[PDB]
Amino acid sequence: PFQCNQCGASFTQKGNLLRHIKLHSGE
Amino acid sequence: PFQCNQCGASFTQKGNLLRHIKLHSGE
Amino acid sequence: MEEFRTLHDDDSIQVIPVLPQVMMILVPGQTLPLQLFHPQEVSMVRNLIQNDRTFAVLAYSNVQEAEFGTTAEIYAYREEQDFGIEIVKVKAIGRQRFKVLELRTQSDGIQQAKVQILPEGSGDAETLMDRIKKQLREWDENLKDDSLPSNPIDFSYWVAANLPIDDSLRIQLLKIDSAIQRLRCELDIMNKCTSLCCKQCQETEITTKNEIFSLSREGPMAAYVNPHGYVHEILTVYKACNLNLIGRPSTEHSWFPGYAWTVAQCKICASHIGWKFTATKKDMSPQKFWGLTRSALIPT
Amino acid sequence: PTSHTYLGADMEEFGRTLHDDDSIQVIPVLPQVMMILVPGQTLPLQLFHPQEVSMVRNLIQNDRTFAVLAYSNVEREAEFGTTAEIYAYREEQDFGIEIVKVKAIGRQRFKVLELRTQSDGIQQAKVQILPEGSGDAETLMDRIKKQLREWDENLKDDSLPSNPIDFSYWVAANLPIDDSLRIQLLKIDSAIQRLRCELDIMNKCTSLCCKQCQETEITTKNEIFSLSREGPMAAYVNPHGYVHEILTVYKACNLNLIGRPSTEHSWFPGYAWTVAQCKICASHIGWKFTATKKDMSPQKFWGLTRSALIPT
Ligand SMILES: N#Cc1ccc(N2CCN(Cc3ccc(COc4cccc5c4CN([C@H]4CCC(=O)NC4=O)C5=O)cc3)CC2)c(F)c1
Ligand SMILES: N#Cc1ccc(N2CCN(Cc3ccc(COc4cccc5c4CN([C@H]4CCC(=O)NC4=O)C5=O)cc3)CC2)c(F)c1
Ligand SMILES: [Zn+2]
Ligand SMILES: [Zn+2]
Ligand SMILES: [Zn+2]
Ligand SMILES: [Zn+2]
Repeated sequence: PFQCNQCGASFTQKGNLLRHIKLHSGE
Repeated sequence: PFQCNQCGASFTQKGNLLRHIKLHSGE
Repeated sequence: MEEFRTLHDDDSIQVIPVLPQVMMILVPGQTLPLQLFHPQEVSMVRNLIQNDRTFAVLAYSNVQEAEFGTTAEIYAYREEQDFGIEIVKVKAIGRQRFKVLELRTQSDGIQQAKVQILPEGSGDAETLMDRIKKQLREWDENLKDDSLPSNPIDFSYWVAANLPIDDSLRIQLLKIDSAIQRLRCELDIMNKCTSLCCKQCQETEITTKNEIFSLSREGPMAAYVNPHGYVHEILTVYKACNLNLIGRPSTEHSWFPGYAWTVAQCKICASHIGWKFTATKKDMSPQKFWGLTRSALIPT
Repeated sequence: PTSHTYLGADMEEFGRTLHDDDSIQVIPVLPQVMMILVPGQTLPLQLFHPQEVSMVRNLIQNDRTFAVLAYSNVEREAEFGTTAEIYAYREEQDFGIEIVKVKAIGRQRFKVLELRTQSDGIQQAKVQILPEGSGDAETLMDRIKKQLREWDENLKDDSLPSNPIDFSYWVAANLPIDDSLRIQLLKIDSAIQRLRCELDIMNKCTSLCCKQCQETEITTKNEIFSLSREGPMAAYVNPHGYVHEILTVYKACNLNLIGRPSTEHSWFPGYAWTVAQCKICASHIGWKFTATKKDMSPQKFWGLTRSALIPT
């Protein structure tokens, strides 16, 4: 349900989404 | 009382305050 | 507090004093409270009361300087002293944006800026204002349209002052002279963001736009000065998550009379996010609310 | 796939006589686009910001052309750029957000002389259209096609442009090379020299590693294959506007997949997609494509984003 706007990768928990979004920006 | 000037966070131990302020500075 | 309208003409070039400690992105119409203790700072405010009462707040994009800024007009002033230390407390209002042409420092350390008052391009699209307002009311639900301005220029700046957006977005606007371009960008913002997170880890959603509520006329956001001059722009929301509280509530210097404050910090990185406010009387309807510091959040 | 069926069906199709060489023109710049566009390459775009929708609506009624700058530092650092002409346009609105969907194609290179932003907010660039040199290049073009068959044209037909200038740009658009080297080819005005540098490049490129770690090979030129007429590389736009330049290879290594496949908004119809990431740094590298039926000629493939890969 938590989907990244750049690549489409979906996660069960938002904490996983947030730290994935932070990878698209180097961190 | 080991209070922080920036947010008012009060602490029982000085070292607890010190590592709290360093989270504001170098923020 | 002594209550107190300097309006430089467009494309006019002025030399305005700059409060250095201040590190904010002031929006025209937004109020900025200050508590000053440095002899030089009090000297400056005492001189400013005697002339046109306006100073400049630079909009630093870091790498330090800054290319723009907003003028601030002192409208409330009170002097007192504690520990023989003389403190000046002022309330100023943002009035006009400017391009910085030259920044120079005085012997006292107070900085002087030669600036150009930027023009305020306006336009139409009441349809844009009606849409923004609708989206805004759904976000807060406590908003009073009749408490919102009608002028496109004024409305754009109210929105610009009460939107939970990072400085880098606050700087992008203000840099736009066209009200319409400003309003549009505000819409693009409101339509592309629903959640707020801790800036230092960006791994914790703290609250959502549906939780934002207005406890006063200034709207969902507002600036407050703590007992040491640290200025905080506080976004009030009903509910928040991923926060740890520090200790017992305190009532000293509560910015919201009636409510106690306990510092709140990120569960993952422990960085300050704001304060939880809890009522001290069963009569108050909100009972519990959160005041998040704009400097510690970032939009999705 | 190059037709971009995903962006829309009922799209208006438009094309226009090109600006002459050494001409000085004034062209609006899309500030968001951050690609080194190559003449002939198609650029799909989904615009949501009201300012961009306002400009492109304005552009459809004039020359349908805008400028895509070439940033080396981006902080605007563009000395060169390419023009793009809208050939497909569709107006759309969902979730209370008004959407403009365009398909543009790179037409001409130019040198930037002046960038200024107007009162309306749109940024305009005065450009000087660079000349397109050509000549006899049969030898070079033959040398290139051969090395091309030894990579992907093993099973790929030689349906490539006859014009040296057009060939130089197809090779340029479908070469696994970093930006700083792509801009070099666009800075050459003579087809012949462009074709040469391309050859000297094709012979010196072997592997693709991840950029954030630079310690992990993902695939090899021998894996490159074309599932479209765009050659091995093409640009596709995702449902939130992100344009990705996709290199298709048959097999790749050092990737961890993220979860289960999806079929939504797939850029290669009939295939499903799963996000692919580097096993060492976890940076997004692309997507793995899996057929959804057994009759599918290729069954599983990888579409990597040039943004995440670095040569050798
Ligand atoms: N302002 C504003 C504004 C913002 C966003 C808006 N939205 C409106 C409604 N949303 C519909 C919808 C939701 C969910 C999906 C799932 O697919 C997703 C999701 C997220 C990222 C990616 C993908 C696929 N994918 C690649 C890789 C693989 C492949 O082969 N092809 C691709 O597409 C991605 O990168 C699909 C469509 C979408 C748009 C809007 F209407 C206005
Ligand atoms: N040169 C010089 C010079 C410098 C400083 C001087 N002053 C002298 C007098 N001191 C009075 C005093 C001390 C201690 C308190 C405890 O509360 C504190 C403490 C620290 C930070 C914060 C808070 C509260 N809080 C937020 C929470 C949310 C809310 O609702 N409101 C807020 O304010 C904070 O951020 C209150 C008042 C103050 C210092 C001076 F006399 C000379
Ligand atoms: Zn992602
Ligand atoms: Zn603190
Ligand atoms: Zn945090
Ligand atoms: Zn890697």
